[PDB]
Amino acid sequence: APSFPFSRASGPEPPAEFAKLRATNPVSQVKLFDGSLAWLVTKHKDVCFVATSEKLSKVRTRQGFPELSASGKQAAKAKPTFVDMDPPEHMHQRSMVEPTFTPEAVKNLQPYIQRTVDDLLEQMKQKGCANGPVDLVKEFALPVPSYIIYTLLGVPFNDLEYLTQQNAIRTNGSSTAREASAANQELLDYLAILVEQRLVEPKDDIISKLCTEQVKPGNIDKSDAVQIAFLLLVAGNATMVNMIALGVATLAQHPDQLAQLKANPSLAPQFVEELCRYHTASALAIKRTAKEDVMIGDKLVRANEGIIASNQSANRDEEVFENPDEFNMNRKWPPQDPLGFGFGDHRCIAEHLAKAELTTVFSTLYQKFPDLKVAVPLGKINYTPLNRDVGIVDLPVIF
Ligand code: HEM
Repeated sequence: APSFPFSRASGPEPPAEFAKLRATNPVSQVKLFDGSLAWLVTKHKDVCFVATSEKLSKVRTRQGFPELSASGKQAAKAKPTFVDMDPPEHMHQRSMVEPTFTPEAVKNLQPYIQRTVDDLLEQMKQKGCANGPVDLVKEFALPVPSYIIYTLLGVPFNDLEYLTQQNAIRTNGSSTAREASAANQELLDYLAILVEQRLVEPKDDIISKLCTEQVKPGNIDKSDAVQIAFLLLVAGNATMVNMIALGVATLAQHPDQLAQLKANPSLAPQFVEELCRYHTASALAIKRTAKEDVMIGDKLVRANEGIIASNQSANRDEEVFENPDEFNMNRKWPPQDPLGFGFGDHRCIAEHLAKAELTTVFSTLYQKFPDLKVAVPLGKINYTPLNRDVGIVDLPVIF
């Protein structure tokens, strides 16, 4: 049994193991950091099965749950939020914050998403690059998702810049464990104050909705509200930042497609669809433990055994996506859903918001800066460590 997680084949590539497994051993056992074994599912059909099977559980207190790191095992001891719940607890809590994320709500949020992106681009423009390249991540990829989620949660405008930086410290590879935890606790402390404030004078934000609709009636307590808000903040922010950076690098990598997008920003939606399939920046989030024996392919997964379903591998499944390793914004899509945002009841609560943010970014970025260029050889791009989810740490650009 090979050690898992696997390392990316290269900066922008998925682990080399997946293609081989899909072809010769689609359901196999891997060895986790603690020596425990877990089942790795690599084919699209099987990943979808794992994502929806009622015989599987997301509860982390079940022995056999596939924790991939030492820190992961420790976090599993805290009270859980809906991300780690099974029905009926799952939807009971998730439905408390879903309203803001519905397709309809996101459609109505479009003008706000657009102005947020416009303002950040204008700021990046006036900041210019006369004295050299600027870091697209720091100046744009990071603040876009950050300002939007913080604003939705209820953070006032003047606190956005500082809070965006602190949340980034949580996941920056450079941060020491102390700095990372300090930033973590600080954000939690801050949200605690927001909850107290909104309980007294509710405003138009997620935190206020939680306070008025759930805390006051006694459905959840103040700390629960803080944790739910915290989950919404940290769940996908870093992923969003990476997706934006990865999108820019990919366009640089394939000049012809950037030409097409520039000539027709209306292609943004399809470019984003291909991007979320090709670059599956969240690939270790579909995990379960079998509540009872379950057969998957030619294997029997016994009760209490763990399962990791790779949506990254599923997104490269040649049986579903023709020429899977080819990035093609004009790809002819099959009826099967690409899995960048997961599948089933737990499917990313912010999928529509995330896609709206990316679509807005890629339908505007090159309109603002038609000559935007990565200021370093693409082969020199600073990607996230190979033993982590795909992403980009910094991206120098000129325009
Ligand atoms: C492009 C960026 C994003 C990607 C690629 C992404 C991907 C995912 C994936 C793979 C999952 C697992 C779904 C499953 O269990 O099947 C997920 C869950 C989740 N995501 Fe995202 N996400 C993104 C952005 C966001 C944002 C912006 C937020 C917060 C506003 C967010 C909040 C969540 C939450 C709370 C969950 C847990 C949902 C549940 O278990 O019910 N995501 N996301």
